[PDB]
Amino acid sequence: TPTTLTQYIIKSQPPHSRGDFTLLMMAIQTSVKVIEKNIRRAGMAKLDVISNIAFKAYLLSSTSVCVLGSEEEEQMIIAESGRRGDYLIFFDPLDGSSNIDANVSVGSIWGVWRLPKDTTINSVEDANAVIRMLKGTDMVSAGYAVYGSATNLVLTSGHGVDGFTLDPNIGEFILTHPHISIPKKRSIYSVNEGNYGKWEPWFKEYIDYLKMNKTTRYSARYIGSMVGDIHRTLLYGGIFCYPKDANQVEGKLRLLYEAAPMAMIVEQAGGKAVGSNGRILEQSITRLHQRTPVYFGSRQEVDLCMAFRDR
Amino acid sequence: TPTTLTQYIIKSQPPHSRGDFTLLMMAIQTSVKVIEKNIRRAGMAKLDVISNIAFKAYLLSSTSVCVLGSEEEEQMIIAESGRRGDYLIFFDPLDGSSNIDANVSVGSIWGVWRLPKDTTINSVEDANAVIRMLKGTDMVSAGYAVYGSATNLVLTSGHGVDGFTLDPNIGEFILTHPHISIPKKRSIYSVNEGNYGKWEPWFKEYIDYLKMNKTTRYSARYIGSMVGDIHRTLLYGGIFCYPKDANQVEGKLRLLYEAAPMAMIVEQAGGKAVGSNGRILEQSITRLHQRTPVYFGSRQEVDLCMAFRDR
Amino acid sequence: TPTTLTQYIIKSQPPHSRGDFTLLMMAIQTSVKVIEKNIRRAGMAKLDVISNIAFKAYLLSSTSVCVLGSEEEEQMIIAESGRRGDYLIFFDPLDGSSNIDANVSVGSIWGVWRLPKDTTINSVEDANAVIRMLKGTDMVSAGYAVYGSATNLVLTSGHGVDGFTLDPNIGEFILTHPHISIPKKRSIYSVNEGNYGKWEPWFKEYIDYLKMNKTTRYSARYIGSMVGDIHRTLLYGGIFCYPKDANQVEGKLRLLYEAAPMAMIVEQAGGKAVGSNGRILEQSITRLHQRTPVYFGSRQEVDLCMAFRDRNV
Amino acid sequence: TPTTLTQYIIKSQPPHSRGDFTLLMMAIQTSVKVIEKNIRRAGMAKLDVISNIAFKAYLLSSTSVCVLGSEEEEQMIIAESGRRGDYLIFFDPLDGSSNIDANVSVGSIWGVWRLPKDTTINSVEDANAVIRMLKGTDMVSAGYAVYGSATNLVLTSGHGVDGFTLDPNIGEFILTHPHISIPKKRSIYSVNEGNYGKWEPWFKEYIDYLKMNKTTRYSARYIGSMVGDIHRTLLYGGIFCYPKDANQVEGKLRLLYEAAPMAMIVEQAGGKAVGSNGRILEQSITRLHQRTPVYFGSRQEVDLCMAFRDR
Repeated sequence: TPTTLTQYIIKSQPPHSRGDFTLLMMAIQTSVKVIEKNIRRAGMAKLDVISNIAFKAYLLSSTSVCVLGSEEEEQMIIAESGRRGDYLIFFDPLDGSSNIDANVSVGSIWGVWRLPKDTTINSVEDANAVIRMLKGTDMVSAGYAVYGSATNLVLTSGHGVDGFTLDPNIGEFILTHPHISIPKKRSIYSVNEGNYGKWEPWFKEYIDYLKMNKTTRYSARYIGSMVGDIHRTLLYGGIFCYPKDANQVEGKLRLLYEAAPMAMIVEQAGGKAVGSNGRILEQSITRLHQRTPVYFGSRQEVDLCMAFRDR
Repeated sequence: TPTTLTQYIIKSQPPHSRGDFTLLMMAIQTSVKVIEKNIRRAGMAKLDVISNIAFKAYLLSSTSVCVLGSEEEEQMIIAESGRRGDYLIFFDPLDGSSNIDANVSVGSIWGVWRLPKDTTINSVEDANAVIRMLKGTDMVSAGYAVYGSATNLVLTSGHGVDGFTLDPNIGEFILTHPHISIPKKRSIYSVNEGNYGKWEPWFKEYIDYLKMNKTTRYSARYIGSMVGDIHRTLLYGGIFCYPKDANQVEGKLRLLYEAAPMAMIVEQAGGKAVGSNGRILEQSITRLHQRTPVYFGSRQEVDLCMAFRDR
Repeated sequence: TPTTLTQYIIKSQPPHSRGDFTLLMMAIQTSVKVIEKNIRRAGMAKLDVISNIAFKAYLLSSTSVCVLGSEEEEQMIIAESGRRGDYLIFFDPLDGSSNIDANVSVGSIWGVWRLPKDTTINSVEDANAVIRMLKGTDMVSAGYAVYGSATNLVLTSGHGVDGFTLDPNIGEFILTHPHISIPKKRSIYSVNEGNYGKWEPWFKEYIDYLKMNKTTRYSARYIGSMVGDIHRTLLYGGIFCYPKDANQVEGKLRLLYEAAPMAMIVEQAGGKAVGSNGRILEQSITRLHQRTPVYFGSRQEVDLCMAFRDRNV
Repeated sequence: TPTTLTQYIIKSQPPHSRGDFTLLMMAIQTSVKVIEKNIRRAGMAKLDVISNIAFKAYLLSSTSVCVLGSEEEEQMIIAESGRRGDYLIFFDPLDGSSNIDANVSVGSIWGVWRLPKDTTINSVEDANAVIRMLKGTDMVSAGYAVYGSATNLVLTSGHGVDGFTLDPNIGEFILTHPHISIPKKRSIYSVNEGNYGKWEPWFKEYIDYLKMNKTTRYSARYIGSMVGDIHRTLLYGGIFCYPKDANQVEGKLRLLYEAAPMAMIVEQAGGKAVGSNGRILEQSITRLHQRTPVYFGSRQEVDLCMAFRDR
C-alpha cells in the first residue's frame, strides 16, 4: 500500500472538511494522465488542443471550479450554476509544446485562488473585476506536471512542496519527494544566451561574471521547456532566468498562468522568485494576460543576480 | 474525453452533495487497481493477504467508512474517530484465489450499508448490534471487480447496474456497459456437477431435466470463480447455483460478504436471487459469518428451478 | 536480466544454426502481443479478423514459412518465392472468441511441420499433396497462448514443455514454468454436460461413475475456452473431453489447427492425448479441415476413461 | 499491423541472409526495453550498473558478437567460442546518467564493425590488434536510444537513417521517422557556455558571433544529455559542439563509444561531423579509449564554425 496523492490531500485537510479541493485535485490528476497517454504515443499543436480540452472537461465536471482560465484562450470560462464551486483556476495546459517532436520534456502548470468572501461570479465581467482584486499572495495552491521518462507532479498548498511520481501500473500518483527544499546555493544557471544582444547591460555583466569569475565555476543547462528547467532548478538548485529584453519589454512569461504559480512553488521550497521589482507574488494583476520577467531559484544565486541589477 | 467512473458517480449525486460516496468509490477503485497490478505479475495465499491489506488501507483512509468487515477476518474493524464516515462496508477482497495459478478469472466483491438514523458506533459491540438490525434490502450499494484479460468493475446504487472497464493507459475505469439487463431466459446453467451425489433429490431432478428434456437444449459452464460465473450470467443470462449439500447443510456462500451484494446486482439488472426460502435480500442477518445457498440469474430460469423445489 | 523466450530458443539450438526457427518464434511472439493489446482494450468477430491478419502478416514477413494455414480460411497460403522458408504452420489465431464479451479466457494455438526432404511447394496443389503425407508424429513444434489476467505462452520443440509469461513492462515473454509435467492422476474433469443426451452410452457411464463412485470425489470445471481448459489441465492435472456426440459426425475439434498441436504439448508434458482410435498424433491427415473427438490429460485419468470405452467393445 | 524494427531489418537484408544482424538488433532492442523499465520507475549510478549488465548479457547470448566493448570498462570482452559471431560492438550503455534525478533525457549509443576477412579473435591481444586496423569508415552500423516521454531508437546501416518509437502496449519498436534528413541550415546551437573561459579563442569568437551578428538570430539549447542534444539536432537542424579546451585535453568525447557512432548517423542523415582535423570517421584508432572534440550537425552550420577555426 503506497501513499497516493489523493490520500495525501485528504489527510492534509481538517477532519470532515467540505472536500472541494480533493475533487479539484482528482480532476487535475485525470487530466495529467490523459495528456501523458497522448504524449507517450506521439510518434504513432494537436497536443495543445487535446491538452486544453482535457483540462477544461475534467475541471468543469469536478463541481469545484467557479472560473476557468486557460492560457491559450482570450477569455475566462464561468462554470454553469448547477455545478459551480468556489475555486478560480488558471492553467497552462501544455508548456513547451514544440519540444514534443524532439522528445524533450514538456509540462503543465496551474494556480488556484478562492472567491473572496461576500463575492459572486455570474458572468465574465464579474470574473474580470475579481481577478483585479487578487495577488499571488492570495493563491491557495499551485502545481505542475513534468512529462519526461517519468511523469512527476509537484504541488503546494502553502505548507511546503511535495513531489509525486505516476506509477503507470496502477494509474496513481505516488509520493516520492516529500518536503522538497531548494539548496541555498548551486553553481548552475539556466537562460537562453541566444538572446544576449537584446539583454539589459546589468544582466550581460551578471552572465559574464558567471563565466569569467576566478572563484566559482558554473554549468549552463537550458532545456527550453520552462517546467523542465524549473523542475531541475528545484531539485538540484541553481537559477532560472527569463530576463527583460529589448524585443519583449514586459518580459516573456505570463503572470497568472505560469510565473505566479511557479513563484509560489519556488518560495515554498525555500528559494526566491523575483520580477523587475521584488517578489512575483506581490505584483498586482491588472490584466489577464500580463507578463513579467523572472529570476527564480536558490536564494543566494538570486541575490547575486540582483546585486548586479542594484548599483 | 471518455466518461470515468468518478465522473459518473459525481454526476449521479444531487448538486453540491456531501461527497462521502465519491471518496468511498475512489478508495475502491484504487484497491482494485493495486490488486490487478499484483495479479498481472503473479509468477515472476500471498495474493489474499495483499488484497486484504489494500482494501483496508485505502478504505480506512477514505474518511467514508464507520465500520469495515473483511470476509477473511473474525471481527469487524471500527474506523478511528478523526476519520470516521457513515458507511458500513463488507467485502471479499479476492474470491477464487487458488485459480490464479491456472490463469483463470478471479474477483472482488463488496456491499455497502448506511448507519441507521439516530445510531452511533464507537466499538465492535455497537457494530455487532447494528448489523443484526439490517437486511440486504437496506443495502445502499454493491459491486464487484473481475480480473481477467480485461478488468471490469460492475456497480449498482439502487437504480440499475453499470459496467466499467479499466483503461490501463490512463488508470481510470471507463463506462462500457450502461444499464445492464439480464435476459429473462437463456439456456445456460452453471453448477459443480462433481457434487451430484451430495445434492437434495429435487435439485438432482432439476439438473436431470435440463439435460434430458425433449424441448430445450442447455449448455453447461462452470469456471469455478463465483465472480466470473456471475459476471457471465449477468451479460449472457442463465442460472448460477450453489445448492444445499449433505456435507454443507447451511450452504457455501457467506451472506454479508458475497451472496447479498451479488443478489442486489442481479435484482437491479432484472434477474432473481433466491436462497432456501425466498429472496436473499429479505434474509435477516443473525451472524457475521452466516451462510446460504444461492440460485441466481435469469428470472424464468430461476422460476423453473424453484418449480422443482416446490413440487 | 531475466531469461526471455528468444534467449531460450537461441540457446536450445546447435551452435551457429540456420536460425529459421528463431525468426518464426519472433513472428509468433509479436502476433501474440498485438492480439493481447486488442483484447485488453475490448469494449472502449472483429477480434477474429484482427488476430488472423496479425498472424499472417508477421509470419509471412518472417522469411521462415513455406506454407500458412489459418483455421478460418478454406485454403492454405503459399509464401512468395523471395521470402520462402521451410516451415509449414497451421494455426488457430483466436479460439473461444465469443467469450471476450464476458471477460473469460481466450487463446491461440499453432503447430509447425517441416518440408520433407527432396520436396518443394510452388502452389496450393503441391501443399495439398504434402500435408496428406504427414502425421502429428512428424510435427517439430507446437504451442499456445492464453489471454487471461496474465498472458502465458506454452511451447514444445520435442524435448518437454516450457511456459512463459509476458512481462508487460518490457514486452518480452519470460520463462516462468520450466519443464511442465502433468500429474499422472488428479480428480478434475472438464466437459460440457449440457450435451449429455447426445453422447455415446459408454461416455455417459464414465461421467456417471466420476459423480457416483464410492471411492474418489471429482470436481467439475468447464470454462468453455479450449485453451483455458487445457492450460488448467496441464498445470493442475485432470481430464479434458470433447467426446463424440450425435450432432457431430466426426467430432468437434479440427486435427491440424487444434487437436494435434495440443496433443503434442500434452504428451511432451507426460499426459495422454487420444481420439476415437488411439493417439491423436498417429492419425493420418486426409483433409485440411478434418476433425476428431479428444480425451486429453493426466495419464491415469485418460486410462480410466478409455476403460469404459473398451468394456463396451 | 504496424512495421516493427525487426521486420524492417529482415526486409532490408538480401533474401535468405545469414541473419546475424537480426539477432544482434533483437539483443539491442531487448537491452533498451530493460533499461527503459528501470528508468520509468526511478524514485519509487545504480542505473549505470544495471544498464551495463543488461547490454552485456543480451549481446553475449545473441550468438552475433565476437567482441564487446563497454565504455565503462578497461578491456574488451571476447565471447566464448561456442556462441561467437562476427560483430565487434562498442557501446555507451547509459549516457547522461546523473540527469535521471531531474527527469531529463538520457540515452544509449552503439557502433558496430565486422571482422576483417581472413581474421580471427581468440584473445584480448588479438582484439587489440584488430581495432588498430579499423576506422569509422569501416563501421557497418550505428544507433542510439533516447529515453524521454517517448522512447526512440534511431539507427543506420549505411543507407540513411530511420527512427523508431517504442509502442509500450506491444513492446515493439515501430517505424515513425523514415529517412531522417538534417536541414542544411538552422539557427540553433548547443554547447555548455559555462566552460567559456576554458575554450580556444577561435571558438569564443564563433560563439560571440552567433549571439551578436547583425544578420541571423540564433537560439541556444543545451539539455546536458549528449544523446538528447544530438537527437534534437538531427530532427530540427543546428549544431552541437563539444569543443577542444585550450589545454588540449578537456572537451573530448570517446571516439569508439560515442563520437564515431554519432558521426555515422549524422553523415547518413546529410549533416557533417568533424573533429580537430576533418571527418571523425576518417580518424585512425590508435587505442581503445581515445578521444576527440566534435562539431556535429547541419552542414552549413558546421562550415561556419570551421571558418572561424580556419581564420
